[PDB]
Amino acid sequence: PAFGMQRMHYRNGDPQTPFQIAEQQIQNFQVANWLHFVNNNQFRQVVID
Amino acid sequence: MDVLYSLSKTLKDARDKIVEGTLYSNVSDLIQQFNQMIITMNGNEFQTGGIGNLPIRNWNFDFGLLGTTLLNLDANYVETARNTIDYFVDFVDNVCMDEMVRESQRNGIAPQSDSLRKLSGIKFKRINFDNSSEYIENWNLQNRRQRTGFTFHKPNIFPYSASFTLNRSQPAHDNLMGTMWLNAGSEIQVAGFDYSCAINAPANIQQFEHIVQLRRVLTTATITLLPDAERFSFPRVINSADGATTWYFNPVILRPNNVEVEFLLNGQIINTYQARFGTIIARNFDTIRLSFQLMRPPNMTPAVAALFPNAQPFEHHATVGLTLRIESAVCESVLADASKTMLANVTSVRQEYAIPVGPVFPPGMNWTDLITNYSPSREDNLQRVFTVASIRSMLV
Amino acid sequence: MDVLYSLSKTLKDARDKIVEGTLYSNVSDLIQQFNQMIITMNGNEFQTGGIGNLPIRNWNFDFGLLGTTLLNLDANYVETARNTIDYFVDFVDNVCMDEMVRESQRNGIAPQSDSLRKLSGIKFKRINFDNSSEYIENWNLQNRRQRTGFTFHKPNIFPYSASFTLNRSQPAHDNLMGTMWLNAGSEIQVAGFDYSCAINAPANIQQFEHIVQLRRVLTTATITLLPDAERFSFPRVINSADGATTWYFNPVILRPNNVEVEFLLNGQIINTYQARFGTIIARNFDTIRLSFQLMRPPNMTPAVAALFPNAQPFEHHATVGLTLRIESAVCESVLADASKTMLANVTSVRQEYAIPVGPVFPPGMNWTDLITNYSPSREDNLQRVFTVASIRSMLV
Amino acid sequence: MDVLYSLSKTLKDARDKIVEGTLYSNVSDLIQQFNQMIITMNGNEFQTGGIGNLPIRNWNFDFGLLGTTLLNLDANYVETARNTIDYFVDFVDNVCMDEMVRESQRNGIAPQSDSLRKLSGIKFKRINFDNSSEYIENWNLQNRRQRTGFTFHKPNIFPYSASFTLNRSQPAHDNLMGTMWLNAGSEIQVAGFDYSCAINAPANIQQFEHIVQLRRVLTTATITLLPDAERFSFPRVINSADGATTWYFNPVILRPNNVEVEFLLNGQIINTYQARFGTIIARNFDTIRLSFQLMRPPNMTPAVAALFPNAQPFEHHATVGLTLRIESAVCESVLADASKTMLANVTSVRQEYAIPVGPVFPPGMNWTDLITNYSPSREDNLQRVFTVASIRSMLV
Ligand SMILES: [Cl-]
Ligand SMILES: [Zn+2]
Ligand SMILES: [Zn+2]
Ligand SMILES: [Zn+2]
Ligand SMILES: [Zn+2]
Repeated sequence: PAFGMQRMHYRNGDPQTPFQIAEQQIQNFQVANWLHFVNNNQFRQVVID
Repeated sequence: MDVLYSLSKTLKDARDKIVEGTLYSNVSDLIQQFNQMIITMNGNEFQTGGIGNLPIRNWNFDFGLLGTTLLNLDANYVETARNTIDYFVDFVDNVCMDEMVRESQRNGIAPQSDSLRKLSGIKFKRINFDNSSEYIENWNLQNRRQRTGFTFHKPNIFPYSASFTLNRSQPAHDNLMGTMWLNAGSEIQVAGFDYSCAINAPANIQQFEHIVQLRRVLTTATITLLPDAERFSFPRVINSADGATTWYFNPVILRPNNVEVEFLLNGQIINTYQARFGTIIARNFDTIRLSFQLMRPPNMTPAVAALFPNAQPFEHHATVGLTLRIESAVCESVLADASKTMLANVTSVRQEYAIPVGPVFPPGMNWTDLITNYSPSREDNLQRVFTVASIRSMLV
Repeated sequence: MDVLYSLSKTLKDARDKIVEGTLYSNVSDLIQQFNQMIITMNGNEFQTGGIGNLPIRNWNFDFGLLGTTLLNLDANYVETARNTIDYFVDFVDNVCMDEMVRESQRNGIAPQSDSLRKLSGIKFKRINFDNSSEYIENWNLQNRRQRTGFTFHKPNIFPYSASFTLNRSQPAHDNLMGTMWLNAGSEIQVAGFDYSCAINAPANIQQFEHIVQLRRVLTTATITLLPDAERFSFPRVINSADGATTWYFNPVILRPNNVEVEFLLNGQIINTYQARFGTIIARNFDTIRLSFQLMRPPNMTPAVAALFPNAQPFEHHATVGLTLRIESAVCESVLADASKTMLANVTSVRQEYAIPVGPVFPPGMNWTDLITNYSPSREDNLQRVFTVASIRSMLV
Repeated sequence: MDVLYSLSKTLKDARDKIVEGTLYSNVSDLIQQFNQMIITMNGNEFQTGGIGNLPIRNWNFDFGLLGTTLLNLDANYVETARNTIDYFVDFVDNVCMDEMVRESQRNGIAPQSDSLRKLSGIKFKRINFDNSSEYIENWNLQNRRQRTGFTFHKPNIFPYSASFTLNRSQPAHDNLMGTMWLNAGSEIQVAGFDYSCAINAPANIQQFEHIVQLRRVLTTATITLLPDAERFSFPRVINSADGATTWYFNPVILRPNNVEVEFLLNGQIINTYQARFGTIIARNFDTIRLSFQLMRPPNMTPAVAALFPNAQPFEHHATVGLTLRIESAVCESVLADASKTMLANVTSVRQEYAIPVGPVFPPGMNWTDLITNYSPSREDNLQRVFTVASIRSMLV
């Protein structure tokens, strides 16, 4: 709604999350970049001690 | 080989694709492949050996994964990736060099360097991905005993040989009948000379035949056949077969008569071209038979009739020629050609580090000696080193 | 054609990428494309062959999809994919061989084999994906009425022709002025000879011209022009124009004078090179005009002055020459060249299965006859079979 | 350059992959890259210049994004994409043409046309993605001062030169000792001629030397070395060095003796070949030193003894020749070659639009003049225009 985009018609069971589709669809750089960060924010598995 | 090739391919993809500003979706799959390579290589120690003058080098892999956080790659990302890629390219180039300078008589297709032997372990199979190069494709097909194919522009299939045969000769070398030929690379130039111009030939016809056996079967071959042999059409002073004296050749070029080019496989006739010149196709052959004739002109103008007397002395020696250039062909075995740089790369690496002569290749990587004695062991070792040279040339 | 190429490209990608150990993310899109191919081909019967000695072969497609989930490809996955790929590759090879052996005067661009005509149906359009090769890309660009371009290293643009013209001659053939030329492939050697050495020519200059009309326009052409013609610079007993007698040629080579190479399009001068030798660029032309003059040396040394008397007999004949080699060019139409094997592949397939001579091509696909009469119907059929041969080469 | 190349690569991918019926998953990444390009280019005005006869053109970008919802591409999608692609490809071709016809003395590597300078701005850096072509790969490596590699089949490294040197000469030009040479594109044909056949030479041997200084270093070079020079083996009438008179050459060919080929880098010997003919490898060199000897044959048959008297007059002049042909090589600098079309394309564009001579290149883009004085500024400008021409040939 902020960018005037048609409401996302999201299917239950989609391989992609809504944020991944939106990242592919959002032309604003700051929003798309935050979306990409969320889509790829993961724990790093590290052996410590 | 497939693993080493996959490493080099991943590094080349990373060099070409991890660039400032690029969408992460352009590189996502590449980043996953690269991180898989990092995971597989981490914790493994490699040594690239000290044969010849190649320095002994040790390789340790303790790299962090490439990030996945940016929507567009920035300069910091490119620099971190560049550092990791530079180390990996150094390693792959050193492994390729260490493999190229080694050879084996027993199993020359198998890896010879210790690092390529370690990379053949199952643990590294995760690295393996798209094998789209012609040489790696042929390597995999050969491993499965499938019909391999190497396409060559001007294949260097003929060992260098500039020789002559005298079917008629005498110690003064003034009534000579025979042939002289240059076989070099992809070219054959043959010339039949009769000093008496077939004055006493059974029908005023002097037959010449040249048989060239190819060390490997060639297929789908484009061949230019031209009447004259410009190399054997000027005055020459030629050593005698024993080198004791020198004889004189004063060619005059006549049109070859009844030109018959046969391309033979297993002694059976596959392709026949009679009186055809220009581009011809030999689909599958391993021997070339060129049969031509010096036919005495039934009619001569006074100058022509003066060139060729009825008896000795003979000053103008009637020569017919043939030129045969293999422009393109396909061979199941690796060969040097006019376009690819595999042989030059292997030779350059062997000379740069003064690799001692081994039990497989001639003692300069000299191609005439190699192709003359193209044994199965030599073919195996050459396919290995040429595949490794192509893998190296992907990065270096 | 696009569908057959898509089948072949899918199979080639599957061969190169569906390999043991590789990440599934390396092949996901490829797996989807392969599955789409399977879905589209399922339930369809195809027949190939039945012409010449090409055997009749029936093809039925009932294959399952690849739905297995994995992080990395294992041996089971590869073996299943390999079975499907082998069947599909055999089918595509047979369809390509079936199309390569066929021709039609009308609509020679259109598919000729029944399998390819069936594959042109709308239901198979789903198979279509990346069309990146030069030949298929040109095919699509042409279908769009867009300007296409085939790049050729040494285009086989000149039909073989070793001829001569005598401008001054007599039955004795001892005072001859004229030209002799070899036009073969991408090479043109020409030589103007005057037996009198232009003793009585106006201004002591003899002008020679040679016009070679290319059957197709060439663009972006790199040409090497060399002053001399080594093919017409040695003594030669040449046949009479009617073949009744033979004449004698005893060249002594003078440097050509006022050399002018004109590259023409529709009779207009596009490129002109005057006294320029080495590498030149002809940007767009359908004709080559070589004009060169034999200029009698105004000042001679006694050895030179003795070779050119005032009157007959003339023993040393003054010959000027030129060599013109097209190293690389671009043609809108398909041509044989030195590096590619499409012509050789088509000829090999036609010869191996004993394809009877048809109404479009010359017997044996002889390139000289084909390019001498390179008609629009012949051009359409040739582009069809060359695109099919390039598609076949990807797999065979 | 990276941005222009990325635009061209995106357009080529779109032309090859956005096809009717194809799975959207085949193009998803490409569609993302294409849409990012559209977003970056939308709203920007470009002008392609009016230098020469090249027309001023204005480019305005306001294009819709390509859709994403389809599962298989249909006709509507393909037509929308094709319209956008055609406009973009026209723009890229015009930008490449504008850059190709421009040169600068100081920053010849830097962009010269207005459109390419505008594309160098940061706002367009997001367009940049996979840089996999050899020319753009070398461009990126050159920007980073990294070792560059251009592979050339038959590099055009030697400027055209048909010259002779005489070491023994008289005004009558009858007892001459000297050398003749043609340095063509990749060819060195040299021949030493002694008219007395080394009758009075110490030890009956005449030494000949020929040094060719390459203007750029070559590496991994494949060289065919043949023991005769067919260009200097037929009678000639040759101008004197001043052109005041002509002299006569009547060669008879003897086997070259003590044939030594030295490949040198900065004066140090890198490779040495004695009595080797056929394929040889010169791994790194900028200088070729061909030394050979005419040895008077100690034993002569009566004809050979007749050819060579003990004193003047000398009618049969003993010539010994070598031929050197670089089939493949690697250079750190862009060069013309027999296989690529970059020089031909740049020259064609400059000629078609009547680009006046600039302060960098020789008039007409003549390769001999350019390579004779291949200065660093000329190298920078030439690499720029060659990279632009390669980018252009992806689409045009
Ligand atoms: Cl060539
Ligand atoms: Zn003898
Ligand atoms: Zn006549
Ligand atoms: Zn070539
Ligand atoms: Zn002189």
